[PDB]
Amino acid sequence: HHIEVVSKQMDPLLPRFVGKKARKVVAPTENDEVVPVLHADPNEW
Amino acid sequence: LEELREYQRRKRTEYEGYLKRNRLDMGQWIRYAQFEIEQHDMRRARSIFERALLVDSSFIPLWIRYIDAELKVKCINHARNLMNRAISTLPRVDKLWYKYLIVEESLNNVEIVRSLYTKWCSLEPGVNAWNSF
Amino acid sequence: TSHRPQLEARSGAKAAAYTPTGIEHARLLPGHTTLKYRK
Amino acid sequence: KATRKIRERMLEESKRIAELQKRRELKQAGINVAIKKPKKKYGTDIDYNEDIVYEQAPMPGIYDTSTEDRQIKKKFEQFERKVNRKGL
Amino acid sequence: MTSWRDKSAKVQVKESELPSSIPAQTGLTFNIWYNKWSQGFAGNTRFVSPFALQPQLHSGKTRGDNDGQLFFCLFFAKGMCCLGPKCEYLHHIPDEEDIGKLALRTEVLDCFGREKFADYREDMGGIGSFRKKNKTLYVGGIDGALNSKHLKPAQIESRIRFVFSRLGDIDRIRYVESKNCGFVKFKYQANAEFAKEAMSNQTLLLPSDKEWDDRREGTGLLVKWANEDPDPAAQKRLQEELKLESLNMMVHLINNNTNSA
Amino acid sequence: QRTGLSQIPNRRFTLWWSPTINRANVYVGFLVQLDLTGIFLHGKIPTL
Amino acid sequence: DEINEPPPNICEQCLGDEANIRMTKIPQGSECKICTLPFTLYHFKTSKRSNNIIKTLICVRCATQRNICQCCMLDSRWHIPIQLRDHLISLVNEENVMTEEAKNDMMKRFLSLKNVKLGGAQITSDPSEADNIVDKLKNILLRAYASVDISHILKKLPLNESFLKNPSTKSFFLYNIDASIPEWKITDTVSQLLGIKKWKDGNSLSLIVNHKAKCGGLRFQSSELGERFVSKISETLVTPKGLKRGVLLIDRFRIFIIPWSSGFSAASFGTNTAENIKLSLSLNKLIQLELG
Amino acid sequence: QVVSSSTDATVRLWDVVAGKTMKVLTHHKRSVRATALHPKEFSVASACTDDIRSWGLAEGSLLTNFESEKTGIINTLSINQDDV
Amino acid sequence: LYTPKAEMPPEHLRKIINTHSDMASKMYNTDKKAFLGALKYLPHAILKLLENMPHPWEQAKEVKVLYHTSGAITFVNETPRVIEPVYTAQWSATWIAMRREKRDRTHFKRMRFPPF
Amino acid sequence: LLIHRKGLTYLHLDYNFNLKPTKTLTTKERKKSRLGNSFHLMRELLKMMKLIVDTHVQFRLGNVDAFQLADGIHYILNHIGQLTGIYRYKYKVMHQIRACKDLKHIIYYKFNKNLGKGPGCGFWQPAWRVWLNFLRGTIPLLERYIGNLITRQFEGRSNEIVKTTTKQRLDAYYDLELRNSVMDDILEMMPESIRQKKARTILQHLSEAWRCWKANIPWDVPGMPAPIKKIIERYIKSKAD
Ligand SMILES: O=P(O)(O)O[C@H]1[C@H](OP(=O)(O)O)[C@@H](OP(=O)(O)O)[C@H](OP(=O)(O)O)[C@@H](OP(=O)(O)O)[C@H]1OP(=O)(O)O
Ligand SMILES: [Zn+2]
Ligand SMILES: [Zn+2]
Ligand SMILES: [Zn+2]
Repeated sequence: HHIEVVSKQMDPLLPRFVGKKARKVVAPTENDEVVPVLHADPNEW
Repeated sequence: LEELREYQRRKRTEYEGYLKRNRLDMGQWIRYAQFEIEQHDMRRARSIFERALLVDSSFIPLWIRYIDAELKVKCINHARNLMNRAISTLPRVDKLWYKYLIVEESLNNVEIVRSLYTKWCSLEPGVNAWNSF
Repeated sequence: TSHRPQLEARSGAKAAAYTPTGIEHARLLPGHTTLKYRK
Repeated sequence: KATRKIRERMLEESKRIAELQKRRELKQAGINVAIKKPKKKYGTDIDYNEDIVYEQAPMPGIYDTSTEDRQIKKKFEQFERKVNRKGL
Repeated sequence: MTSWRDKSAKVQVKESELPSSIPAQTGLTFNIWYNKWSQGFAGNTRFVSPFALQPQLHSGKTRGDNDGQLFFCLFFAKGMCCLGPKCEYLHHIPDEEDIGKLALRTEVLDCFGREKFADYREDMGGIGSFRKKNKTLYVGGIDGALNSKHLKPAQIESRIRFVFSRLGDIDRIRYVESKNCGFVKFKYQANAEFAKEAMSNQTLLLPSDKEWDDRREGTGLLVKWANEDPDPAAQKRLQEELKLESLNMMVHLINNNTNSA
Repeated sequence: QRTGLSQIPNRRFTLWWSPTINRANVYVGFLVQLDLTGIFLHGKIPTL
Repeated sequence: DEINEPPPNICEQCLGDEANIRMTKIPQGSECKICTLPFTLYHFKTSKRSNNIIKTLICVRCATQRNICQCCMLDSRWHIPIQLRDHLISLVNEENVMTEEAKNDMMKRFLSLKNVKLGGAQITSDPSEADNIVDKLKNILLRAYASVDISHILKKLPLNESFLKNPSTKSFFLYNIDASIPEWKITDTVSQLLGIKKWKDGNSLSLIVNHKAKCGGLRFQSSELGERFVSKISETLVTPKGLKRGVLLIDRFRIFIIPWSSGFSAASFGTNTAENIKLSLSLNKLIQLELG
Repeated sequence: QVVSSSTDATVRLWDVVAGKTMKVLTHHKRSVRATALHPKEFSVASACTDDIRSWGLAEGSLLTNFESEKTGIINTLSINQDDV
Repeated sequence: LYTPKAEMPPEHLRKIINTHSDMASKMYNTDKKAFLGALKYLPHAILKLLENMPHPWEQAKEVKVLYHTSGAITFVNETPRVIEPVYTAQWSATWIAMRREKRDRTHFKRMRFPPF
Repeated sequence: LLIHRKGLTYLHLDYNFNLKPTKTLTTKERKKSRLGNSFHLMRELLKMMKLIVDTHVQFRLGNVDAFQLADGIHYILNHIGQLTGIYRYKYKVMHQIRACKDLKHIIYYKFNKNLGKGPGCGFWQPAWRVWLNFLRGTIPLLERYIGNLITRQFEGRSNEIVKTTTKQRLDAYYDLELRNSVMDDILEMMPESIRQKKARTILQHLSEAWRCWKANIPWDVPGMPAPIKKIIERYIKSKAD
C-alpha cells in the first residue's frame, strides 16, 4: 500500500506515557554463543 | 494424584526459594536438578542444569553430572552435541576430554575417537594425555 | 556473610524507562553548564 | 529464633495433613473438591507447579536427534498414568 | 425484517428514567475517585435488572445501519439504550449477514467491540478469550432467578429454552438437576456474546407466574462461560468437529497455493 | 523500668502552670478541641 | 533504542484496499495482551471515513515468535488461527506440535524476550519449508439405568400413527436423532424443504430436541404450513404390520416422523438425564424393530 | 573505546555505540588487577597473579607473554615511552 | 500557517465547570487524571490571579483567561501594566480618600475572617 | 481527588481548605495518611487565595463597602501567620511575615498622623508585592515537589533506590569494604583449592584478630599459614590506623 507515520500531539495535563509504571523484569541470557576459556602445598595452605 | 501434585508443587518452592537468595552453592543446583530427574521430567531437569551453567561454567562437577543425567536415561545425541559446547568452552581441562573418550569406548565406535585425538593432539596437551593415545 | 554485592544491571534492565520513574532530584537540577578548556 | 521456626514448621505441616485427610475422606463420599491456591502475597507472585520456572533450552547442536524426545514423552506419559491409578 | 428492516429502533428508557450513576449504599463515605462506597462492610451488592430486551418490539433501523457499523449496542442488549434511532450501534440480533462482516475483527474483539484477553478469569466472567472460541454459555443463579419458589427440573429446562431461543441459533440445552446448571451452546460466537450480556442479572419468572410484582428483590441468573465438557461422548464429538473443519481448510490452503503456483 | 526516668514529675509541673502554658495567646487560625471535653489546646504539647 | 527500531507487522487483509494510509505511532501506548509489557502502538483507519479504528494489540516481539498479524492474531502466511495452524501441521508430521502459553505473570514476561521461536511458526516463516507441507496436504486430499421406570412417559409418545395427510395439528414427533446434529441444522432443512427463508424472525416453527433421549418435538404456527411440510416429505417407510412414518433426510442420518396431536411439555421426553438414557435404549430397540 | 578488567579473570573490549562487547580476552587465569596502555604503540598490558600479558587493541590478539613467574600478586602496572 | 487563538464565548467555560461538579460517571475517568496533572501548575495560576487583582478605584475587572477544555485549571492570561506617574497619582488619590473616611466615620467596622 | 485516590476518606477537606480527621485512626491508617509538605504547602496557598477572593465576593454582594474592602485586603496580607498555617510546612516564609509587619509599622504611622486608632487603613500595595515576590520563588519548588508526588501515584516508586553513605551507616559500609578487600588478597594467593567453605572461616579469624588488638592481646594461631597471617596483620593495622 504505503504507510505514513504521524506522531499524535498529547494533552500536557494527562499522565505522559500512560503505559509507564515501575516494574521488575528478569531478563534472559543474551543470544551470542560462549567464548572458549583458553587457559605438599595442601598441608601448607 | 494431588497427594503427589501438591508434593511436587511444595518442593519446588523450597529449593527455588533458597536458590533465589544463593545463586552460588553449586551443590544445591545439583540436588534440585536431581529431584527433577527422579520425577521422570527431563525437560525441567535440563533447564536447571542450563540455569546453573550460567552461574558458574568452570565448575566441572556440574558438567559431568549433566552428562550422567543424559546417559543414565540413554538419551545419547543430547550428550553428544553437548560436547561441542563443553570442550569448546574449557579445552585445558583433563577430565572433560577423558570422559568423552571413555564414553565413546563403551559405545564402541572408534571412528569417533579417531577425530577426537586428532584435535586433542593438535591442541598440545602434555605428557599424561599424549601417552594415553 | 554478605558474600556478593548486587550487580547494577539487574536494576538497569528494568522497564520503568531508560531514565528513572520521572522523579526530579534536587542535585540533578542543572548547574555548571559550561565546560572549561585548557589552552 | 531457631526453635520457634521448627515448631512453626510442624504446625504448618499439621494444617496440610488435617486438610489432606479431609479430601481423602471427601473422595469416599464422592465429592471432589480441589486444592486451593495459596493466595498471592505481592502482585507478581509465581505458581511453580503451573509452568516451567525459567525455561532455558539447552543448545542448537549440530547432532540433530529428533528421536529420543519421543521416548521422553512416552516415559513421562507412562509415569503419570501409573500415578493416576496406583497412587505411587 | 418484519421486525427490523422496516422499523426504526425505539427508545427503551428515557434519559430521566436512567438509573443513578451512584451505587446504592455500601459503606459510610463515598469515594469520588473510584466511585465506590468506603468504610464498612459490603452486603452482597448484586441486584436484578429493572429492564430487559424485547427482541421484536425494540429492534429497528439505527444510524449505525446507514453508516456501516459492525458492532451492536451493548445497552440495547441490556434493554437500557436511551438514544433509539440516534445511536451509532446496531439495534437487532446478530445474524448470518452481519456476522459475515464480523470475520477479521471477531478474532480479537467481541460483537460489541470489546477487546478479548489471554487468560480467561478466575470465575469465567465478562469478556472472552482470544485463545479459545467458546460458544457455550454457563447459566447459574437459577435459584435466585426463580425468586426461591420451587419448580420441577423438566419445567425449569423449558423456561430456560424459551428466553434464550430468541437470542440466536441454539445448538443444544441440557439442564442439570444434580448441579443447578444450564449449558446452552449456540451456533455462533457472536450470538453467545450477545446472549451473555442480554440475560445477565435478569429474572426467569413470567408475568403470570404469581411473583411478577415481587421479582425485583432477587439477584438474577448468572451467565458466565462454560468449561470443557468432561463426558467422553462430547470429547470424541469435539475431536470429530476438529477434524472435519480442518479438512475444509485443507482444501482452501492448497487453493491459495494453486493461486500462487 | 529500672533505667528509664519517670514521667510523673514532668506532668506534675506542667499541670501546675498549665493556665499560663496553655494560655489562649494569639490566634493561629483555629484551635483544637480535646475529644469528649470542651478543653481547647493552644499548642501541640504532649505532657499537658 | 531497541524500542523504536523494529518495524510493525500488519497483514494485507487488515490494512485494506486504500493506496496510502496515514497511521499514528505512540511510543508507550498500551501493554501487550501476551507479554504485558509496554510497547509502541499503531492506529489506523482502512478508509479515511471508517467508523472503526484498528489498533495493534500485541507487540512486535510476541508477533514474531508466533508469526502472526499484530491485530488479527491470525497467521501471517495462511491467515488462520493458531489453534488450527498447529493441528494441521500435526497431521502432516507424525509428531505433535503446539504453542504453549505461560500462565504466570512474570514468566510470560520472561518468555517474550527470547529470540528463538515456538510452535508452527518455525515452519510457516520460511517459504521453502512451508511449501513442502502444503504439498503433502494435497496427498492427504488424494487419500480421501434399567431400574428407573419410564412407563408414564412412553404412553404419551404416539408410537403407532401415520402420515394420514390430514390437518390434525401443528405438532409432530421426531426420533432417531443421534448425538450429533445441532438444532439449527434441523430447523434449517425444515425451513429449506418447506421453502421459507429466515424461519426464526417469522417464529413459524418451534423445536425441542433433548439429545439424551435421542428424540425430538416439533411445533408449527399457522397450521397451513404444517400440511405443506408433510406435502414435501417424499421418503417413507411402510412398517410391515404398522403405520407409516415420514423421514427427514439430513446427511447420512435418518429422522422419522409421527404427528403428535397431543404432545408438548418438556417432561414428555424425560425428567432427569438417566431417565433420558433409559429412553434412548427403549427407542434403539424399536428402531431396530422398525428396520428389521 | 573502553577496555575493562575484572575479578572474573577476563578482559573485555567495548563497542560503546552498540553498547556491547567487541571482544572478550579470556587468557588470564585469575582476577586481573592492573592495566596500562602503551603511550606509543596502541596496546594494552594486563596483569594477573604471576601472569602479565600484552595485547594489541585492533584485534583480540595476544602479543607477548612476560617472564613474570613467581612474582606474586601484581597491584599496579606502568608503561614508559622507552618501552619499559 | 499560524492563525491566532479563537476567542470563545464565556458561557462555554461556565458550562464545562458546572458539568464537573459531580464526576460519578465512567465518562469522567480521563478528566480525573487531568485534574491531577493540573496540580503541578496551580501555584502558577494563583500568581496570575493575585497579580491581576482589582485596585480600590475600580469596581470590576475583565481579564483574558486560558482554560483546559476539561475545566481542570484556569489561568489568568494578562499582565497588569501601568503608567508610573498615573499609578502613583491613583494610589495617592486613594490614600487621601481613605484618610478622610477614617476621620469622618465614628465607628469603622472591620470584615470578619474567613468571610464564609 | 488526590485524597480519595489514596483511600483517605476519613480525612475531610472543607471549603476553607482545612484538612480534618473525622475519626480515631488505627496505627496502620496513621502511617498511611501522613501527607507531605508539598500537599500541605499547596493547601495553605489555596487558603490564602480563597481568603482574598471571598473578600471581593462580600463587596460584590454588597455586604461591605469599598473602604471596608480595602481594609480587609490590607488586613489579610499583614496577618497571614495568624490566618493560615503556611509556616508549619516551609518555615522560611517567616521572613515574609516579618517584612509585612515591618511595612505595617511604617505605613500606620504616616496614615495616622493627627488621627486616632482603630481600623481603616487600606493601603495594601506594599504588602501585596511582598507576597507576589514570595510566589516567584515558590513556583519552581512546588512544581518539582508536586510533580514528584503525582508521578509516584501513577507510576510507583522505583525499586532501584541506592542509599548514600551517611553518618549513620558509615561503620557498616567500612565493614563491607574491608571484608571484600581481605577475601580478594587471600583468594589470589591460594592455588586451586576451594572458595566457599574456607571463606567463612577466614573472615572469622579477621574478626578475632580485631578483638585481640582492642584487648591488647597477641593474636597467634598455631597452624595458620604464614602468607595468610601477613594479610590479616596488614589489614588489622590499617583498620587500627
Ligand atoms: O501591639 P500594639 O502595641 O497594640 O500595636 C497594635 C498592633 O500592631 P502590631 O502588634 O503589629 O505592632 C495591632 O495589630 P494586631 O494586634 O491586630 O496584630 C494594630 O491593629 P491592626 O493591625 O489590627 O490594625 C494596632 O494598630 P491600630 O490600633 O492603629 O489599628 C497597633 O497599634 P499602634 O497603631 O499603636 O501600633
Ligand atoms: Zn443504542
Ligand atoms: Zn508482547
Ligand atoms: Zn491482520
